[PDB]
Amino acid sequence: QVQLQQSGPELVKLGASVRISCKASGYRFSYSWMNWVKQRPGKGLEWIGRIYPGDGDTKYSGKFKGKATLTADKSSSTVYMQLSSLTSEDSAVYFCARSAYGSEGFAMDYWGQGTSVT
Amino acid sequence: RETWGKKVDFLLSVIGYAVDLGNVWRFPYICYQNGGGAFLLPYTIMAIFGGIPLFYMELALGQYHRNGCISIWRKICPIFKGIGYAICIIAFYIASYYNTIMAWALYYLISSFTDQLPWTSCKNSWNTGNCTNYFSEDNITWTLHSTSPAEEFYTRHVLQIHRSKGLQDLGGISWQLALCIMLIFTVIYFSIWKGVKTSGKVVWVTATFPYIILSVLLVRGATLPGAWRGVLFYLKPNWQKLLETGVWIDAAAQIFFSLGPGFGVLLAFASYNKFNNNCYQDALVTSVVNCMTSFVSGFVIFTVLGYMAEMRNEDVSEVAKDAGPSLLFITYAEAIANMPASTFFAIIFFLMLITLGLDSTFAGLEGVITAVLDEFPHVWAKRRERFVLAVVITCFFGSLVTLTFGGAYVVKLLEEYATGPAVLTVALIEAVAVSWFYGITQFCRDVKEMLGFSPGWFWRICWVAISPLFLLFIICSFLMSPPQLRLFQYNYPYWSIILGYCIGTSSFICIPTYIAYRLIITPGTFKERIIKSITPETP
Amino acid sequence: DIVLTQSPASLAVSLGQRATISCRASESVDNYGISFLNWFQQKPGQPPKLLIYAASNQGSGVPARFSGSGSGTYFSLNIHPMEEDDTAVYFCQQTKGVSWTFGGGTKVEI
Ligand SMILES: *[C@@H]1O[C@H](CO)[C@@H](O[C@@H]2O[C@H](CO)[C@@H](O)[C@H](O)[C@H]2NC(C)=O)[C@H](O)[C@H]1NC(C)=O
Ligand SMILES: CCCCCCCCCCCCCCCC
Ligand SMILES: CCCCCCCCCCCC
Ligand SMILES: CCCCCCCCCCCC
Ligand SMILES: CCCCCCCCCCCC
Ligand SMILES: CCCCCCCCCC
Ligand SMILES: CCCCCCC
Ligand SMILES: CCCCCCC
Ligand SMILES: CCCCCCC
Ligand SMILES: CCCCCCC
Ligand SMILES: CCCCCCC
Ligand SMILES: CCCCCCC
Ligand SMILES: CCCCC
Repeated sequence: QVQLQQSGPELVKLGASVRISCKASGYRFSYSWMNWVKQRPGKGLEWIGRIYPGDGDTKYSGKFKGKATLTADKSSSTVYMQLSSLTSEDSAVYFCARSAYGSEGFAMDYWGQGTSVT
Repeated sequence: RETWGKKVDFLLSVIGYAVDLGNVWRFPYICYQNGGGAFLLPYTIMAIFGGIPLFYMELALGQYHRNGCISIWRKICPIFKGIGYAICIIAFYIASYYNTIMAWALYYLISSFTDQLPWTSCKNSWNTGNCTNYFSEDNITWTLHSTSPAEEFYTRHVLQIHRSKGLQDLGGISWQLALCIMLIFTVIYFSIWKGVKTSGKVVWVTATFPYIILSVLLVRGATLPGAWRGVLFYLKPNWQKLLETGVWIDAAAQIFFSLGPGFGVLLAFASYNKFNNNCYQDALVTSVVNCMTSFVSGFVIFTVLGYMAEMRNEDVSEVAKDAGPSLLFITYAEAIANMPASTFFAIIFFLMLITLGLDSTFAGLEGVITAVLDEFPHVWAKRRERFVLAVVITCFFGSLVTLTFGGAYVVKLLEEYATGPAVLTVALIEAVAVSWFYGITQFCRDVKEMLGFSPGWFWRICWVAISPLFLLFIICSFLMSPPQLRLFQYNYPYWSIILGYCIGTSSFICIPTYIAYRLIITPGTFKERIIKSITPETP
Repeated sequence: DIVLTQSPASLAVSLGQRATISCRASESVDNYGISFLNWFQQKPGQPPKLLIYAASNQGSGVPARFSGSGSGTYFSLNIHPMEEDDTAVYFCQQTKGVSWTFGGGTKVEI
């Protein structure tokens, strides 16, 4: 079993920045990807970006290349995502989709409870 | 004769363009497959016994008779003419399975264009499972069923062995490698369009790279920790693996692949623009410099193998035990992946490897493009465009089974059955013919009157008993002991041995075919037939 | 950015009936024999869990009721033994190159 926890509820502030803590435990930390999906309340889903713990690669979708950054830390085995210029329609939840170990390329059920911002 | 200056100058003026895949790629793989150290002494003794005499004999024949690799037998033996067809078939097989290494190397060169090295990127970039990037940067011991990132790259990108479950079921065709081999064939076609190269300019610009890149790779491997374990394993006599191991077959194959004889290439390179120009010395210095470059390549491979074994805390002869041609690429990737300017050195090494393989394979087709000119000078000597294109198309259509997903399943088979018994028996037939059918004293008189200095007494005793008996013993040891091929977690079935024996027979059965075809042409009794056929016709 | 949208929009709940979901991937081709496609299941008030990966194998801790097939462009989903407890929304995700993007999603309601 691999535990995975996230931060708590936060408030949306116009033009400010927030930090979402996401620490993994019970598995190889700096060996697989760590996705960051967005789920709007009631609406569909969308992708933001991905970062490999170890400063290897840092990819993005294209709609959040500058509005969302990704930071890894192999010491405490935590992954942060510092937002920027929060808007009114950005009030949603974010997960920590741990990618598979390679060839398969899936999320092995280790989805956090999600941090809601309002 | 020691530190006089002339010798070191002659060696420095020869080390530039005296390196081929037979001594930088074929020698390390064979030496590490049969165990390092225990192969150097058999290799060098088989060389000094039967590789230099045959080389000198082929050079003398090509320099005296002034004929092609097939038309030279019209003055030697009218019956032993099928050896030319055997040489042509062997060269076709080579150019079929030898260009796949160039295809893989050029694909590596293309993939090395990215500033980020794909070798050290197995973190699900495209797809890679069960890999360990950090060797010592994580302080974690090596776990069971773990493969290096470069090994996973070579096993999943350039040679997708996961698509084919085995040799019995080969997958489709890789377009990314098909286009690579097509570009390689387009390049090789635009270089033999004329067919003359004796004082060219490209030789210098392709020879100036190795003299520096080999030295920089050697010092990089020397300044790498853990290399002391690999050097000791490379200089181990290991007398226990020499008595009754039957390893001399691989040594002889490596010798005949690196030196040149046995493929019909010395005759073509000797029957043009040369006559009585410092004989009995050029062949010796070429063999010496080839052996020196081979030893340098073996050392630069083993100094990296030592580091690879020390970083895993396991035996040196176990890291790559079920590995075929993957020994060179993985080693070079792991060696270049620890350099400051790693991408530039990698692209330079890949480009020089491509140009070296091209300059090496230019000699393979050179002995077949000129073989039909001296045999059919009335139909093929006037076109010069309808034959090279035909042989290129035939090679492309014959090198397609080695381009499937089961690449190493075919290259490994043709690496011990297409040149193992075939080249050996061809060299044996040639040697025994030149010895008994033509006459040792006759050839000695010819070389004495064309050179002005009779060869030594040691050379005369070689071609009569040394080479033929050793080659016969090697052939008997091969026939009375079928090899056992084994790739990564794979065992070849029983029909693989039959397929290899059939492959190693079609390239030799043509000689008895021509023998039976020659006697049925001339009339008369068998005695008169052999009497009139053994003696050569009027020139 | 290889976009991928599902063709259906909504279906009905019925015990023991066939219902397939297709994913439009016309601008996509199989890379190395493994179909880089995934299937998720998101219940109201629950994070989405893995349902089927690679369009051929079964997910972790998923019953044998779900099964998928297909290769290349079109992919289907066999949910023949469907009950009321499977009234969730399923998505479609492709993972070829740097193009990871989810789909629209399909719901079921009688
Ligand atoms: C890396 O790990 C994987 C699984 O985590 C290994 O895959 C399996 O290997 C065992 C034996 O080692 C086989 O019995 C299984 O059938 C394999 N799984 C599948 C799906 O085929 C793999 O061997 C390990 N080593 C590598 C990839 O080099
Ligand atoms: C790989 C090492 C090659 C070394 C080659 C040395 C050749 C020495 C030839 C000596 C021939 C002596 C003939 C004496 C005749 C009376
Ligand atoms: C994406 C650009 C690929 C360019 C490939 C160039 C290959 C040059 C090979 C030269 C061989 C001598
Ligand atoms: C992307 C992998 C390398 C692709 C190289 C294509 C080269 C095409 C050459 C066509 C010659 C006719
Ligand atoms: C001792 C093993 C003998 C194997 C013989 C295989 C068949 C050789 C002749 C093939 C003719 C095409
Ligand atoms: C650690 C021992 C290194 C020995 C290097 C020898 C190089 C010989 C070049 C001819
Ligand atoms: C089962 C197919 C074997 C093909 C061998 C080609 C050399
Ligand atoms: C044809 C020019 C070759 C220069 C060295 C390339 C590696
Ligand atoms: C000019 C076309 C030659 C085709 C040869 C096929 C063997
Ligand atoms: C698709 C055919 C590839 C070559 C098969 C040779 C037996
Ligand atoms: C044209 C070639 C004649 C000899 C064929 C031997 C197989
Ligand atoms: C090898 C030739 C066999 C037949 C000989 C007939 C004289
Ligand atoms: C037997 C081969 C002749 C040249 C094509």
